[PDB]
Formats: sequence, C-alpha cells, structure tokens
Amino acid sequence: GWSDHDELSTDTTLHEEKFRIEPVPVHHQLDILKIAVSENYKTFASVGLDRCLVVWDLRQWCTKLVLSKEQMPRTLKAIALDPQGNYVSLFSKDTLFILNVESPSLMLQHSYHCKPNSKLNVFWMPGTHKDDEWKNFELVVVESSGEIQVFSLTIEIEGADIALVEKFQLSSPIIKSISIVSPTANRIACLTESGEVTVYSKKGPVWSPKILSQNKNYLTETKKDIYGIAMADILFLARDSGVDMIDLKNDELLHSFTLPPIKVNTFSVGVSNSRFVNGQFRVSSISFCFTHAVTEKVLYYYYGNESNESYIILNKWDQQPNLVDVHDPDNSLASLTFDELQENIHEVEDASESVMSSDGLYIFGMRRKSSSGIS
Amino acid sequence: ETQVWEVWMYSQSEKKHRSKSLKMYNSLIIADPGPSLAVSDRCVAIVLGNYVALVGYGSEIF
Amino acid sequence: SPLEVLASWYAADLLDALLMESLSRKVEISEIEEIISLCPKNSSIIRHALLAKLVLFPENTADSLNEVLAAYKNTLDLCSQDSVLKINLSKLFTLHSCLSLALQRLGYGDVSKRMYQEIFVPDSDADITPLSFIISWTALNTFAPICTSENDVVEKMAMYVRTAIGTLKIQDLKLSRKLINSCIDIGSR
Amino acid sequence: VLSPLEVLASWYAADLLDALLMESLSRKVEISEIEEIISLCPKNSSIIRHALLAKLVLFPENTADSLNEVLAAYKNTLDLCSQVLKINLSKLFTLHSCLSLALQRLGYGDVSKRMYQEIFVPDSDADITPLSFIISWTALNTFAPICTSPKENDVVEKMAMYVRTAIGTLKIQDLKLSRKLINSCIDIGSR
Repeated sequence: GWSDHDELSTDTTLHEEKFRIEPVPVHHQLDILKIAVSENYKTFASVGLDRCLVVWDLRQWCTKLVLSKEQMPRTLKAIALDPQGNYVSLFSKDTLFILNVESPSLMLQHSYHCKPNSKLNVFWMPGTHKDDEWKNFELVVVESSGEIQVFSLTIEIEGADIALVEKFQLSSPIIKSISIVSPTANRIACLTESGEVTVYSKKGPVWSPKILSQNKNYLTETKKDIYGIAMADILFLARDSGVDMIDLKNDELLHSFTLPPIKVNTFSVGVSNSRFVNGQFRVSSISFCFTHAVTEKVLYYYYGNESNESYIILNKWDQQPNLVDVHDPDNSLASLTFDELQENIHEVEDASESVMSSDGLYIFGMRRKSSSGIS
Repeated sequence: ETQVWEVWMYSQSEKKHRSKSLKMYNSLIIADPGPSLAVSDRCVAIVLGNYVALVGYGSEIF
Repeated sequence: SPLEVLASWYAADLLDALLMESLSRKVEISEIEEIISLCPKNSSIIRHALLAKLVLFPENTADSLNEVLAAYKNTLDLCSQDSVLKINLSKLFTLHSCLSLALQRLGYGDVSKRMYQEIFVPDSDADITPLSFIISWTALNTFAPICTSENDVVEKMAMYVRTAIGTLKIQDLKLSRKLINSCIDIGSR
Repeated sequence: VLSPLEVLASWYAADLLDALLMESLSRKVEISEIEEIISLCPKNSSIIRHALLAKLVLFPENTADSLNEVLAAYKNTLDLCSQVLKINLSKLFTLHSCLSLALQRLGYGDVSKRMYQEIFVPDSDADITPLSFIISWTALNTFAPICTSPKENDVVEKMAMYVRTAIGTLKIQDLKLSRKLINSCIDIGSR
C-alpha cells in the first residue's frame, strides 16, 4: 500500500518492536483480483484486475516472475498451486497452463473439460513423491455442477507429462469441498448444498467415496460451512446447533463445542505448534475464526490454556488405551477434557477488517477511520 | 489520497489490546482491505488495491 | 458576450454539481431546465447540459435526443456560414456512449449494442469531467447485462469508472464495486 | 511516415481509383478492379479508406462485407492515433452519407432515413472529389424516393445542388454523362 510516506506511532514496547509492516514495491498495473499460496510460505503468487501474473519470494525479497496481460488468454476462470510452491497452474476455460517459476519454462499446456459458466473449485494432491528427482500430481477439479474431475499428472524435469484418469459426477450442486491429505493417506471432503458430506479417499489404486454420517439430530439444517484441518485430517462442521469435530478414515463423530449461531461463509480454525508425538497429533492451542450471523461482528473464539497450563489431546490417534514408552513433555502439562477449554470472548467491529492467525495465536487487521486529498 | 488508517491488535496469549495509526499520504488506492490471507503464523498479507499490505511480529522475514 | 462567458461559467459549475448528486439522490428534470435557461444561447455548457438531460432521464430521451441533435445541427450551421472541428478523444467517447445509451432506451438495442461494442475508451488521466463520468457510469450499468454476445467494452468501461472516478463516493463506492464485480462476472463469462 | 516508393504507389492508386469512380457512372463496375487498387495502395494510408468507401458504395451486396473493412481501417487509424482528430466538413458529410447509404442497403430504413436527414451537406467549395461525388449521387438515388415523402425538414434539395456543382471539372467527357446529369437536374426540378 504505497503512500508518499507511511508512518506509525513510535513503539514503546518490545511487544510492538518486533511487530512490523512492509510494502512490496513490485505491483500489478491495476487492482488485485485473486491469489494463491504455497504451504512452504517461501513462495507467493498473485493476479490483478488486468489479470497480469506476478510471483514473489517472501524471505529473500527478490523478484521471481512477471507477466503482462497480452501474453495471456482473455478468459482466466481459475488458478492453482502445488503444495511445494515450486510450480504453477492456471485455468483458462478451454486449456490449462503449467509453468515453473524457479526454472521459468513451458512445462506443459493441456486442454480440459468444462461446463461454463458453473463456478470452479480446484485441488492439488502430491503423489508417491521424489522431488526434485521425479514427481506426480492429482488434479481435482470441483464444480458447482457437482462434477468433480480428477487427473493424473506425473511430472519430471525432462518435461511435464500428462494423462486423464477419472470423472466423479457427484449428485446435486455443491456449497463447499476441500482436500485433506493425511501423511498416511489422501482424503477429500465434500459438503453438498444438500448438506451431504461425502469423502473420496485414496487407498492407493482404490479411490473410494464414503458417506460420512452427519447424525440424525440436526440433519435438516442449512449448513453454514464445514471446515477442517487437513494436516490434522480432522473435520470441523458448522451448525448453529454445535459444530461437529468428526474423525476420518475409521471415522466417528466426537464432540460439539458450544457456540452462538454463526454466519455462512465464515467458519475456520487454526492451531499452534504442529507435532506428531507417539502417532498423536497434539497442538498447543486452537482458535476459531467466523463472522457472527446476527450482530455480524467479527469473532474469534479461543480454546486451550497454555503456555504450560495445558496440552490438547485433540482426537486420539488411536481411541484406545496406550502405554508406549517415549518422553511426553505434555504429560507434565494438564490433560484437557472438553469441559475446561473455556472460550475467550473478544467481539469487535466489522469495520475493522481482520483475520485470525493461522496458528490462531494472534489477531491482526486494519480499517480507514478517515482519509483525505492532497489539498 | 491521504489516508488515516487504523492498525490494531489483540493477543489471545496475553489477552491484550493495542493499536497504531497508519498514515497514507497521496495513496492512489481506493479499495477496502481484503481478501486477506496470513503469510505465516506470525505474519499476514492483505489486498489493498493492486498493492498488498504485509505485516508481522517476531518474523524472520524482516 | 463578455457577460455570457460568465453566465456560461456559473451554469458550468451549476451542472458539475448537479451531476454528482444524481448518484446519491433521485434527481428531477426541473433542476436541469433551470441550468439550461440559466445558460446562454449558443455556449459550450449549453451542449453539455443537454447531454446530461439525455443521460439522466430515460423517460425523456426521444424529445431530449432531438434537442441534443438540434443544438449540434445548430453549432455546425454557424461554423461554416461564418470551419474545422476541435474534438478530443474524451469528448468523442463521451458523445459515443451517450448516443448508444440513448438508443438502447429507444428500443433499437438490436443496433445500440453493436454501436457500444466499438467504443474507444480513453485511459487513466486527471481530465475527467463529471458529465463524462455520469455517462460512462450510467452507460456501463445499462449495458452490463445485455453485452455478453466485444465483451471487452463492459470491462474496459467499468475499469474507466473504477480507475477513472475523480469524485467523492456517496452510495457509489458500493456502486463502483458493483461495476468491478460486474466486470468480474464479465471475466468469469 | 512513408518511404518514397509507397508515396508513388498511393498517387498511382489515387488516379486509378478516381478513374474507376467516374467510369462506374457510365459503365458497369465490379470489385475485381478494387482488389487490384487496395492491394496497390500501401498498407496504411488515406487512399486505403477512399478505396474502401468506394467499395462500400459501388458494391451493394458487398455492403455488409465492405462495411466491415471501412470500420476496421477507421478503428485502426484511430488505434494508433493515441497509441487529436482533425476532420473536414466534406469528410464528415462523405462518411455521414456513405453510412446512411450502407444502412439502407442493410434494412434499417427508419435509421437510414433519419441519419440521411441529419446529413450536413457542405456548401459548394473546391473539396469535390469523384469519390465524394459518386457517394452523393448514389445516395441521392437510393434515398430520393423515401425522404421525399415526409415534408418539412429535408436535405434532398441541398443534396441535389451539391451534385450539380460536382459534375463539372476536368472530366471533359462525354456529353452524354453531362446529358445524364441534365437528366438528374430534370429529376430534381420535376420533383
């Protein structure tokens, strides 16, 4: 956000000292449309209203790539990125581009099926792996039609190779769906506008859909939105009656955290300190973004205790008694039954546009109280 | 345009609120902030016209 | 006249203020006819005032279009009979759009679309009178749905308003956002 | 910015084009001759458009397909004009009436007549080229039986006094053409 000179009040706290804010001088000719991001955080990509492409490195702060509009097709319905962030994909309505950034070359171009002008949604899925020496990808292509494409895309430095594999054709138009890759296995969630929550899952060659059990007590509800943590492979599920936190694979409903009714297209979750001790996937703290349904104030409920007060036995890796002997510093921390999680209120004006941190630890955001001309 | 922007924060770990002013003289940007997306656990990027705000704390990025 | 110059000035400022109120409030012909009579016989702002009338009032386009084309058939007669034209691209695009909008409102939209398709839209600059803004805005809106069957104009014209505003928002930032969004669905076409 | 080879190509083309317009008046004309012209005209010049406007008028079934290029060249001559216009009265009138003619040949009638009735016919100066004449002749022809009906505000009278002063320069041929123009004056006075 350029200005002839930005300024902020001089800090009196180390709490604000490390707190910082910087521009990237590089820019689109015109205002932003939509963007996507690598899990590595090192990579970033962006597109404007002029639909120029730009990609940039976060830590090394050096230019990576730029593309003017006239280098590009008139239609650009969609965009997608590999989890590594080492490569880029774009969906013009008739044909997709696949380009490297770290090694700018035309890795591939390929025509693909479409049913305009139904809204797109898209998901990358890493293969048996071997980067950089050899690679593969599984291109999910979710559609408002409820069709869900999936494609093979083995790729090597020699030049990207491509072949189609399957066409899911799910019932009914869809609200939402998302990829969820457990380190053990690929899984993919699929909410319906019907409110059905199917999940395809990759048992290697097997690609099995399964009917997750939203249970009888509130089946009728229009959903707000499901959201989960794919690294946790855990399914949170919005309802005004109380969100689900359903288990995957072996699959079960667990518990429903007590909540105020919440606006649609708002729900999301974040957690501090990823780790995978003793097969368990505990985290230090959990937090909960959503706009409110009525008051429409931004809301971020917190749970967990910490810094040493608690450890989160979210789920259990095996819902069974266990006695494996390796060091468990968390055992020194107090066990958390759902009862003591105790949400921490902090209702705030909608006018302050803001987001919860991905670890959920911190709030951040801004708004313009006022602005004026050069005069 | 000159712009009296309002930075602020509220830590959950500290249960604590603070804020900062953010002047923007002669900005050509007109748009409201968003869509937003955290660029890390400690840092976030946000749309502001064609330009993108980047903010962080304790970040190695700075 | 040396006077009619100053009368043309006041009618100028009185029109630039009347066009910006046409976005927040519902405005009525009585305010325009005040500007027209306040103006002089054959001045500069007398032509722009009639354009405003042709744009801001669809219920009065046929009678209005006549008054515009008569004031232009008049400006021309007293140019040769007393002879080279002085038009810039922004005022070309201004008359261009204002006609197509006036002809969509007259049912010939079977033609008015194909005319709107070939409009050369200026770039981003400081020069942008509120007359040309109101026309470019109300023409973008009146052609945001019909034009999809080229489609470049809606997106280019919406970008002109978004990046070619120059006046304070007033239930208009939501309207400019509506322009950008309609342009987005145009991108989504 | 034109070399020295294409300037002569344009002069040669402009004389052949003028020749084809006046020849089209007392002989039967075709496009086969215009293809040779436009190709002979250098690739980005005023003579292109004059060759096109002649093709628009002289070939009426090809109106739809020759109007395409007339707009293409003008939208392209505008394209580089920024990446200020200065048009002449007779240039406006020529394009004005030539579009009116092209629209009637399409099936607009109403739209064709109203544009025709708002044509601003130039007074009577030296700006008389066989193209401007050929257009005004054929446009007077295809419109005199339509705009002559409603009576009140028309240019039919002004248009015919233009073609009067048109025919009469260096053609020096061939009496019967002048006799035909006399038949035109007879057509106007008897109207």
